[PDB]
Amino acid sequence: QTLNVALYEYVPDPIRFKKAVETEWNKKEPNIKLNFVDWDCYSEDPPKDLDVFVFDAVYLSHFVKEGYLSEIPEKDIKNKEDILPFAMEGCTIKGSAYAIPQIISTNLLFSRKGDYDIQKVNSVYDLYDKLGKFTSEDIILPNNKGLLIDMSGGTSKACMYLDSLIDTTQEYTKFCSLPNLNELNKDAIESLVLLQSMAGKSQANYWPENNDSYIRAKWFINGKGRAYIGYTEAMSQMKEFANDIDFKTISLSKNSNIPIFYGDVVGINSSITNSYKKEKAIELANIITDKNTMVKAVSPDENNKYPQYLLPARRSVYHNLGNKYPIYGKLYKIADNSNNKLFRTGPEIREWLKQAKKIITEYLQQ
Ligand SMILES: Cc1ncc(C[n+]2csc(CCO)c2C)c(N)n1
Ligand SMILES: [Mg+2]
Ligand SMILES: [Mg+2]
Repeated sequence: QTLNVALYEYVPDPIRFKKAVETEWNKKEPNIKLNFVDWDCYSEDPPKDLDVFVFDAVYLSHFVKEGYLSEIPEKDIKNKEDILPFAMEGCTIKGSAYAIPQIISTNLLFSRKGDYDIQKVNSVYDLYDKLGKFTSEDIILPNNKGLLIDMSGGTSKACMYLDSLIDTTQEYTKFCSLPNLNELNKDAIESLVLLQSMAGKSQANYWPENNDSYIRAKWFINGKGRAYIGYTEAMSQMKEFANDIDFKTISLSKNSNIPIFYGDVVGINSSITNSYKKEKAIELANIITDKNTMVKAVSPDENNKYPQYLLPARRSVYHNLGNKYPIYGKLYKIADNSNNKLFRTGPEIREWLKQAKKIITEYLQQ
């Protein structure tokens, strides 16, 4: 007896997640084996035999439209009120939940403690007035000069453009219809141009030969650059120096930030029609998203002395972690603001991204 399950693997330590899930699942279903698949939502739709899987909510509309996801009755969501509303709502279409949020994520502006100028920035335009252009092609920035930021990914940049549109238009949208790439919003794309100019084009588009996803976080701690924009989980590689840094969200426009968060959310395959198996999958989905699993997945363990610093979607996890790791107290203040929105895109995202990768990149190459 078996379930095929994919966890979200773009995290500092997916092994800690696997062990946490295995441990909590085994306590409840000692006679059902978990088959852990490496499945990549960014590359392809879920196979019919993938029973339970964690995916980026940008694909939610697509997955629901194609009918890949079973509805999850609200009574089948354990401790539902402990979940951050914007995240649960982001998983809810026309009154029905189609996923349970597990992780949320957003880019932060990181600055060094004592750098009051940077910490008072509200937007990338404020940041630019402070940093100016980095006009070198050096991948390695000078000490305390320039912006560290990873703009190497095609998909990431397209997503940044969407985020930029929302801050520029000052309207949150789920992009049921995705933007026209023949007529780019000049202001919104200007924000990406500015970011790249503060970083230098070479450093902005750099991917390291050793595939270290957090290399810029280490450079930053070592004194390279004036400021660093990256995800909260970058602090997982900052060691004790995480305590010597400040962080905040900033707007991609000259207007007030609409704080957009990626959601990594757990769905259950609609191909499951056997009600017993269906019950087991709903149980697994809750275990993947419950408090104890998240605490174990995120905290240090025998092989890892620092937290992952991923943002949970449950209040209770922050409370538990915040006693032991005070940075989580600060992260909670960012995570719990009622004006937070989950990053959603329409059903046709895959084709749009294909075209957008090329269009946004070539624009930024000028
Ligand atoms: C914890 C976490 N961090 C970042 C993202 C967003 N994200 C990660 S990889 C990628 C593009 C393809 O690699 C995007 C958009 C997320 N969903 N979850
Ligand atoms: Mg691929
Ligand atoms: Mg924003």
